[PDB]
Amino acid sequence: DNELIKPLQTRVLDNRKIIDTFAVLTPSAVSLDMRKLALGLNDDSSVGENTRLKVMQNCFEVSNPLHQLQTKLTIAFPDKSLLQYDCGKLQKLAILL
Amino acid sequence: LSLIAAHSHITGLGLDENLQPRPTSEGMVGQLQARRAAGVILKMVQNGTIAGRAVLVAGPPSTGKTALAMGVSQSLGKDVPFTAIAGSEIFSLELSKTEALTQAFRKSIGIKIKEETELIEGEVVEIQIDRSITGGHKQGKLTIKTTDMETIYELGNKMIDGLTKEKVLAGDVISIDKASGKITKLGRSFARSRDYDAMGADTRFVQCPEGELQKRKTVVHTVSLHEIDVINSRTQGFLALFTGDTGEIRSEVRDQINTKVAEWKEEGKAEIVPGVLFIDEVHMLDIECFSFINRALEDEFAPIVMMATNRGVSKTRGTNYKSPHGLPLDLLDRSIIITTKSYNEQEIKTILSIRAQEEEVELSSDALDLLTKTGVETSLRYSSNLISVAQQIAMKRKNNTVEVEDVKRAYLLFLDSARSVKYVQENESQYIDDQGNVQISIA
Amino acid sequence: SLSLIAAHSHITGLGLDENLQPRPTSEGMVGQLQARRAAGVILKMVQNGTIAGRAVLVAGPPSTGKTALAMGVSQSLGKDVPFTAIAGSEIFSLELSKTEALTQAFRKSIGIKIKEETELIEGEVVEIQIDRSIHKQGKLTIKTTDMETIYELGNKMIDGLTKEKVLAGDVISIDKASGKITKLGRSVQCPEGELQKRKTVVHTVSLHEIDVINSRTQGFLALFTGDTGEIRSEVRDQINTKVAEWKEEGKAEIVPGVLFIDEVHMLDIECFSFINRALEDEFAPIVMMATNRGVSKTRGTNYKSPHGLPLDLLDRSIIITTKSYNEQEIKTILSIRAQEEEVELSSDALDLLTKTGVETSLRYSSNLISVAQQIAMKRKNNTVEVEDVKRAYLLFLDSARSVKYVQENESQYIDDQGNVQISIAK
Amino acid sequence: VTRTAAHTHIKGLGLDESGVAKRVEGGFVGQIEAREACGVIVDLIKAKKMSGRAILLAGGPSTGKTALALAISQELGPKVPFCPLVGSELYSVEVKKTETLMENFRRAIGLRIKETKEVYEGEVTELTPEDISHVIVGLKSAKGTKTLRLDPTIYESIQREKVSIGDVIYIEANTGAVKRVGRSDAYATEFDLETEEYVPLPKGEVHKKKEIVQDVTLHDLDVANARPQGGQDVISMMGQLLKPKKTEITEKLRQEVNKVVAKYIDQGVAELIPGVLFIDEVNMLDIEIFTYLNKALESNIAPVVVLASNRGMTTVRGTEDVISPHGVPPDLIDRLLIVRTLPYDKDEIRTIIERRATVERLQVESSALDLLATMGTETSLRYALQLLAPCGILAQTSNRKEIVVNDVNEAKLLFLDAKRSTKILE
Amino acid sequence: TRTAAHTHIKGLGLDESGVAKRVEGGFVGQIEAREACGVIVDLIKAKKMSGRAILLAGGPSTGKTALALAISQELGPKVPFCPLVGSELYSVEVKKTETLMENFRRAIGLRIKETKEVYEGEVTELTPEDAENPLGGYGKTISHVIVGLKSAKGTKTLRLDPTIYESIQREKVSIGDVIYIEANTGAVKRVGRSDAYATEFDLETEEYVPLPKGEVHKKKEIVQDVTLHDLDVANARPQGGQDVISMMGQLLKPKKTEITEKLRQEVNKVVAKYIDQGVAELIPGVLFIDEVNMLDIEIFTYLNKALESNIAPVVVLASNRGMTTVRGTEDVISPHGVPPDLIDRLLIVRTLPYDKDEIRTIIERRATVERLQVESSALDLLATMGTETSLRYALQLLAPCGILAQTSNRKEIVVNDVNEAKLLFLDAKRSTKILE
Amino acid sequence: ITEKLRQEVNKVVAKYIDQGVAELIPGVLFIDEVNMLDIEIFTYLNKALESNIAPVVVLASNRGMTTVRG
Ligand SMILES: Nc1ncnc2c1ncn2[C@@H]1O[C@H](COP(=O)(O)OP(=O)(O)O)[C@@H](O)[C@H]1O
Ligand SMILES: Nc1ncnc2c1ncn2[C@@H]1O[C@H](COP(=O)(O)OP(=O)(O)O)[C@@H](O)[C@H]1O
Ligand SMILES: Nc1ncnc2c1ncn2[C@@H]1O[C@H](COP(=O)(O)OP(=O)(O)O)[C@@H](O)[C@H]1O
Ligand SMILES: Nc1ncnc2c1ncn2[C@@H]1O[C@H](COP(=O)(O)OP(=O)(O)O)[C@@H](O)[C@H]1O
Ligand SMILES: [Mg+2]
Ligand SMILES: [Mg+2]
Ligand SMILES: [Mg+2]
Ligand SMILES: [Mg+2]
Repeated sequence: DNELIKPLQTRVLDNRKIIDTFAVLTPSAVSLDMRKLALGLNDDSSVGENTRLKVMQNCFEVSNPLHQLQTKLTIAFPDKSLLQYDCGKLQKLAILL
Repeated sequence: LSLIAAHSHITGLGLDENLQPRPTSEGMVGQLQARRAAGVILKMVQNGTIAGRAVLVAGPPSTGKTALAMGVSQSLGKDVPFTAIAGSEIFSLELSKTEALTQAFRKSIGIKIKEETELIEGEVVEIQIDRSITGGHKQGKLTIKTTDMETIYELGNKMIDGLTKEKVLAGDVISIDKASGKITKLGRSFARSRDYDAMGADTRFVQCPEGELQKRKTVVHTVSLHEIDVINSRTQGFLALFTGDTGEIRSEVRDQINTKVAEWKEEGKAEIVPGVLFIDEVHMLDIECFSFINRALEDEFAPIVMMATNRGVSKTRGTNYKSPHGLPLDLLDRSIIITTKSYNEQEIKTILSIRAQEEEVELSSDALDLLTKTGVETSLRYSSNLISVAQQIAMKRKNNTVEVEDVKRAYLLFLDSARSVKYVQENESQYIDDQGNVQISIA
Repeated sequence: SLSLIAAHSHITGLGLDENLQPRPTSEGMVGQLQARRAAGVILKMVQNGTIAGRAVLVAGPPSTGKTALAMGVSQSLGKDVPFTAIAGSEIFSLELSKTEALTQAFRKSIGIKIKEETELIEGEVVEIQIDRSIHKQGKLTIKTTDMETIYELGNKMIDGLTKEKVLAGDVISIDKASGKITKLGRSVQCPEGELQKRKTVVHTVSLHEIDVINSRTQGFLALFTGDTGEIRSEVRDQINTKVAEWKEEGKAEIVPGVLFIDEVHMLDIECFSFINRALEDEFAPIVMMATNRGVSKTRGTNYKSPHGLPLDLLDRSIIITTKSYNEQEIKTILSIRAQEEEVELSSDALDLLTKTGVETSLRYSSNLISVAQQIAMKRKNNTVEVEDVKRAYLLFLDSARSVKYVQENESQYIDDQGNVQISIAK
Repeated sequence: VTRTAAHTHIKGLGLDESGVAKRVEGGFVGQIEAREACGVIVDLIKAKKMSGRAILLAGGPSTGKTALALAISQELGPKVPFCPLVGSELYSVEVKKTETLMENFRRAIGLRIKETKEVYEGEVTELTPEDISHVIVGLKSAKGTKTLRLDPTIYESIQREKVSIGDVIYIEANTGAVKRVGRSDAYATEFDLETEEYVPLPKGEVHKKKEIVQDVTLHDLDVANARPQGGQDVISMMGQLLKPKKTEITEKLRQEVNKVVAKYIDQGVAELIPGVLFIDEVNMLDIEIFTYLNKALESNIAPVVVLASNRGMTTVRGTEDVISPHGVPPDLIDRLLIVRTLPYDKDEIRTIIERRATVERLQVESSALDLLATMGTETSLRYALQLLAPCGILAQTSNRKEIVVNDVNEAKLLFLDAKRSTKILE
Repeated sequence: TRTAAHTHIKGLGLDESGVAKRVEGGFVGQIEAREACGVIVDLIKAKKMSGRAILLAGGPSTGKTALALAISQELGPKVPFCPLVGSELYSVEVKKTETLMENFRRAIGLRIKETKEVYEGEVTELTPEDAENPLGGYGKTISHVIVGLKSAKGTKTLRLDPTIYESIQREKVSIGDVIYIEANTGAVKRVGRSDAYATEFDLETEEYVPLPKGEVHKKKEIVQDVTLHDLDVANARPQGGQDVISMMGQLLKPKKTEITEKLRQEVNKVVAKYIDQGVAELIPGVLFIDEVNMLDIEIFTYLNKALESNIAPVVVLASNRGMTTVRGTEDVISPHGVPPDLIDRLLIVRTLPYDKDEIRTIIERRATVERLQVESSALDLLATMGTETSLRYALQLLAPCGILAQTSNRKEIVVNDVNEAKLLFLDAKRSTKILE
Repeated sequence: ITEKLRQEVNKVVAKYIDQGVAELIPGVLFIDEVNMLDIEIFTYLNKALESNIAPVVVLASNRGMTTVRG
């Protein structure tokens, strides 16, 4: 059952290549303060200082396997294949070679 | 993993090089005009140039239209997506009907990206791993051999961690991927020196690899457009690829994805392989769905849609008027209709023989004639179902062949639609009517 | 609030005098003398604030300025006073109950002004010393137009200024009570007086906003996201009693406003049933209702009604009726519309447009003005001539001509039974 | 090589400078009056002055409404936003129809802005924490070296990105995003066998600054201000996985976004690009959608929405007794300008078939093309249009390039029309 | 002040023997209805019976809501009174039955009293002590802490548990800060810095607070009124917990959920226990359902079942229609739109229409409470108008007449003002005629 | 549950069956009062009975000539 049953975490972990290859789009517009304002962890929030710091520490210590999706959807960094593709002449050279 | 299903006997359309349907081949029988039309549509799909055509399969029940679709799918083969859905699946609760239809359409467009990978493949000579106690530094080196060469490699931290996780042992034959870093144990070279456990679990020896130790191989990634949409829709969309609950993805994402895929195709990075979407019992669909279908076919990244319907003229759902095939004339004008005719007796007899061959049921000649006569009288599906019951009855009789008496017993025990209707009409008092009256007592 | 040109942009007011007698053409509004008089009476009633829970209906033919009247009332009422104009189709939501939506709509139009006096220092900046523990020793100097003086910081002020990383020679605002620090650009600008000023800031909020603020842990996000959910009734009762106590204390004042439902003919009988009671209670605003249909079957009911509304609501409402415009009123309204759209029409063109609007619709000619202007632009002409208006008439159709075209060729269109003659032959 | 769709041959309106339309330009045949009206509408849109203008393309089936819409989209260009829709799309399940309609409205209004991107890119040389504490990291580039102080969020990103000393990293200052681009080339020989990917040391200086132009819509800003959308922190993950479904954006958020956009335009950093919204199958819209669409057309910030309809004297969906010219209630009809589109005669059908064959790279004999044209005249143009691909497939099966009469007759015998199927059913 | 429709109603206007004066408490007429309302108010004040139901039946604009609000005013602010309308029951988060149950319980008030002891003042000393022997405890081995508090009446030196010291450390309290310790729970609150040290630093962000009045250790008995639904909500959605999971749940919207019968059973048990000890007392209130005609058949059936509970307020119903089909049913014509089985459980209080004199007196009172002066002739014209079309029309038309009179700078409304108001605003019958 | 997950489960089950460790048991699905199903459910049964992997469905009905639901 350890192979017949594969949870969502191991499925995210094992399919790294597809996630790397196909995550292309990035958000059109973002506002950075909404990340902390949504959870109430801002400096002038109604949440207490000690509780806020405790939540921040727990978030720092917790582990997330979906980080790769976040970093791929944050910046559309092109890979080493583009130097083959950015220049059509290099493409023709590749095929001819 | 499969069982003998209603269409498990058909392996394609069975056509010649000139699209002339053979009288019977690849399991399909007769229906020559419809099979020729299906072959023309098949060639159009395999060409990959014509986009967004709609084709409608019409005609009486049991006239093989779903078998025709299954043959079309078998002719398409692998590497060409084929999404068979029913009209009942569209009406969902978590997605708008147009959203569900969009997800269905995007499941029908396939993208193939080919990549070249460098692969190390070897027999392990020895492996060494020097890790410091109460320290994070670890040192290791690997020796890996091929039939014509042997080489040593000194191992990095991540390579050491991966090899330690895989528990590589010198009597393993293993491949090392320099990019991914995954280690797959292909087999064993010799025994485990006869330690006192795991004595003889490695008997299945494998031959040493041959050739260059580091060789380049190509890997093809086949992914549907809908999967790409779900991946790029949100951060949690990858989980939604298996869990579902993708939500109503925003249209701007779809527009950006379309533009990006168009650029990828024009760049040669990716190859687009459009497929065929098949809808069953389309008349179940709402007029809102057909309205969306009218525009959806016009899109350039749309597959070729084939629709099965048989209800004839009937009241279109959502309206109070009957329509020629249960579909509005808006969709009917833009669709090409392929028709299916009733079967002759001989076509039925050969279908029955083919089904008995597929089910591994040996029917006698007289039994085959009786089953064919029953099928001609009432229905092809009824005789098809009777075949297996007759086989089971024969097995109960301890005989290796199915005789006429087994078919007679199957007919006697199990009823057809007409016989049940007649018995109901004679005994209407024993069943609950539409007015909610029935006699339970016998006195 | 930068935006393009709409069909109501010209309405800058309701055009009343001191004696509430409307002038023939002022603030964008032409004619409609009795309608504007009634609208002004309602406006004065709202400004007085001593009358609550009154519903006014605007009545008479469609396209007769009922929305234009309501907009004139909103603009003449000015800012610093709520005026909520919501369509009846916005009430029906899949996340908020219709009664809850109507309650929120009523409360959104009742404003409360609360004054907060904050001690904030506004100054131009001079050099800052921060030192390590000898908890922390630090000094800052602020310059203004007539002073330059040193403040000695404490732990939290030092922490805040380190977090902000304020530079020198620029401009900084620090609040003594809140502790917020607001950065400003370099001295164009300069401090204008004392280093520490005592100025009150007034905050305009509605009862709904207070309800949402106290609704959750971080409920103030719901004021923008819209996922408020059905608030508990005890929460609203608490808000009501605390607002009453504040008003008694004199630390907050209430500004009643106007609620406008533009398309009342879409709410069902349940909405009317709730509305009947919502008007009666205190803190209920004044509701403006507009309807164009004479006698129809009320949504949610199987019977007709004198205005699309149940008689119980009609007993509770006063109805303002609008006459249809005459040819002169049409002419001058078209003149105002053309002037607003920056179109130079000729006299004969103006007469033709007037007759066209009188024959078919004022809206049709209003939309034809821009089409004619663009048509003339293709001919590189400044003034709009008659031939431009005739070409605009020919190229773009009104309702009646399109109806005639469809009626004479009903075979090529889809009918109610779903039949059509696609074949051009036979 | 290339794929073909219903409107692959439609490249534009083909109108001259004066605005008159040639008989055959831009792939269009006939329909000159509608093309001229559409050109006038294109000029109206390009003026970027009016808002909320609506027109109706009224005609029978297979008459060129979608073709005209796509031609307008092509002629305007990729800069402007043109959004086609069916009314069926509005019937969402997560949010009410009003929210979807308003979202589509603001999605059709474009904004073009100028933004400066601050970019750092380096190989890593030191990693010191300021003690959740700030981190101190050293970076070098081909031109030199630099040491940076990063906020705790960036520290968490770097820790969760498995960055080592000697790794090459990319930091975008605006978003605070850290991406590990790979391992430096200088350590290529550090081992013989590891999963490292080696990248060369970045060229130039460590800090770079460039000015880009990016196109956004009002809906994109609304979504940005409503929910978190990116980030590499676990806080961002939790913030965005909470409340996943769409919400009913409030009018207040839209007002604030409008104020921000006005400020940006006033500062000159942004420019507005009003666009078009196209709705097809408008008859699918219920009475509620039309009722709210009445309100949106009067809005001061709305795109030039165009409507296509092809039903006559049909009852309005939802209603039971409203007979309307095109399923559109008279309230919305007065807000529209109706553009009539007329059926096609035999010669234009033949020319269209010829051009379609030329576009799809087919060769048709003159007699075969005449037969196809006359059978399209007999039954339907679209029937002839979809038969072209099967005819081309049939010709290839005969090892013959050009289409002959036999292929057309065979295609007719194989595939039937709707009328023929209806006859077969009878 | 704002003038609502029922502002002039100040009370039921009854005698000590139950007789109602002709004009008292803002009421005009409705003698029998007022007497019945007085009997019902006496029944409510008795606080003995559960599940009794009465129905205020009459035509539109007769005084059903007026009687309901008069009952609410007469009962006083110590008796629960939940107003409602029939349409609000149709929720989208939970079944209408659950919303009826929730609102139905809201009208059962409970008055619970609790004595609390609090230590408050300004900290003067804080000297943590360790155990006398290092072997006494584990790790830090921190013993009691000594804190010195200052108040307006003197100072006191307290000896605190190490848990209270941990609370002090959590709240970040330094010398001079005004604090607040609850011996009931051991909770420490940091009020702020003393106003004595306000000018210690010339620029600092600190919430300076005055020195607490009274003694340092003040014991007070706290009395609060809490509904049963409040306890149900507290159990269903507790606000406790400081975990990340707790915070994530806190950020979530408070959607209504179908609170199970088991939770109510447990609440009833605990409330019975505390009432048995005498600490708390139960106060059955009144639930008001206006426009009972709009309820569905399911809501009516659940009302039938709710009245059989052991704890149940007196539901008062209003209906303005007769012989009307019940919503959600095809064929059942019922007396007041109320199913016959529910009518059998009700007591109908008939209210009768008014004559010209009652309308005249009502207009007088309404003009008086509106701070408007009306001429006798104009008042007779208004009364004739009201008896011609409707009373509510005149009662609302008083305000435009006053505004018009003010625009002419007249102290009182003149007949010409009433005529001009008539011209400006039409009525339902006149609108129907003009639309024909 | 998306079709991808179902196909993946089928594939892994097929792999482990081919390895010889697992055996497949079809089973029986009895749906009492089949009259209660709607017409959409009936149409999906029409499609689902053709599925390559499906159990044996036993249906019961106590009704006579009545209109099919939906
Ligand atoms: N021409 C044919 N050749 C082979 N098998 C057929 C043919 N027509 C029908 N069948 C088989 O008969 C059965 C009924 O056909 P089916 O496709 O279900 O008809 P329909 O699509 O009208 O429901 C299926 O098992 C199908 O595979
Ligand atoms: N009295 C008026 N003066 C100027 N413009 C008017 C007047 N009445 C109506 N309009 C204009 O004519 C159009 C129709 O008015 P509108 O309020 O939309 O009609 P209705 O509310 O009756 O549908 C709008 O563009 C409006 O600005
Ligand atoms: N005037 C025309 N010239 C060229 N092709 C046309 C013309 N009208 C229609 N077509 C072609 O036939 C199709 C049917 O037109 P369409 O716009 O869908 O009609 P409608 O929208 O009125 O139903 C179009 O997609 C286009 O490919
Ligand atoms: N007995 C009364 N004495 C004085 N004023 C009354 C009396 N009854 C009703 N009113 C006034 O007339 C109005 C009509 O009563 P109300 O309860 O609103 O009628 P409805 O039956 O429509 O709810 C009340 O709002 C109140 O202002
Ligand atoms: Mg079939
Ligand atoms: Mg209007
Ligand atoms: Mg079309
Ligand atoms: Mg009333």
